[PDB]
Amino acid sequence: MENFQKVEKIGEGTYGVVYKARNKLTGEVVALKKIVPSTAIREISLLKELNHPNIVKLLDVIHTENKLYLVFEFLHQDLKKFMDASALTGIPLPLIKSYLFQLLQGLAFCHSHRVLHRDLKPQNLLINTEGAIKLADFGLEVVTLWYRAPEILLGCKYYSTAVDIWSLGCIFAEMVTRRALFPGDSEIDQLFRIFRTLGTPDEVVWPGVTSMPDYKPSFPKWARQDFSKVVPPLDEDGRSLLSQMLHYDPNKRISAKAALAHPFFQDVTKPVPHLRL
Repeated sequence: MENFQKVEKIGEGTYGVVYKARNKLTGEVVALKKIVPSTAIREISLLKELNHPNIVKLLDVIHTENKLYLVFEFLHQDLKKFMDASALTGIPLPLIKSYLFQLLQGLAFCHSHRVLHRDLKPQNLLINTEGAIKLADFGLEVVTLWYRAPEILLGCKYYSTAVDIWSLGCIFAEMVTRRALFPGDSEIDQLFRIFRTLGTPDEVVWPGVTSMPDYKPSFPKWARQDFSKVVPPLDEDGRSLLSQMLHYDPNKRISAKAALAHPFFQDVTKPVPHLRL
């Protein structure tokens, strides 16, 4: 830890502050996070071997003086900043497509190893100047509920990889319309916003939903709206994809691997974002 020189505070993560720093003898510029239970140590160690092009590289894990420091590769900025900056004209379609595709690649990889992200949002996606987008802050201030899957909000304790597909579909809709899809400010507000758009789920569309821990028979009964009203001007291929990523039943929700083969990605390319620097 006397090996690193803190250059600047670049963010406040879910677990600790994150700084841009320079490795004092070797010269690399890195992102340093300062977060210890043995379980945590073993879990984090297991994250060091989960390497993929669309997963922020965890370089080193320093367990010094009974505290934990994570050394990551350094990127350009988060997706939230980019979405905010592009808000007046919107992100070009080919770039939205590129980012979605790479995110499904990273999730297909995690999910094949039985690892879920669990908290996907624009705030933990990092981009670089070359057109890459990577998953960050996974496997470890009021936190956003906007991207949370319905089974989590209904009290399901053993949720699956499908919750990451839900969250990504929420991000996808927001990139296209330039507005949060379901901006709840409480768990019941989040649920009801989902219900008003997708219709109150019942035993027809989601077998077993009414048995879920926090499900209430008294929940208002809203009807489903069309996707043509939900994500205009998205084309039919994109809408067919998004609708499958937003199925209520987790066992019906498209998988990351199936998503990669959807026709929407037939003309996928890799454009360069219009960034800073």
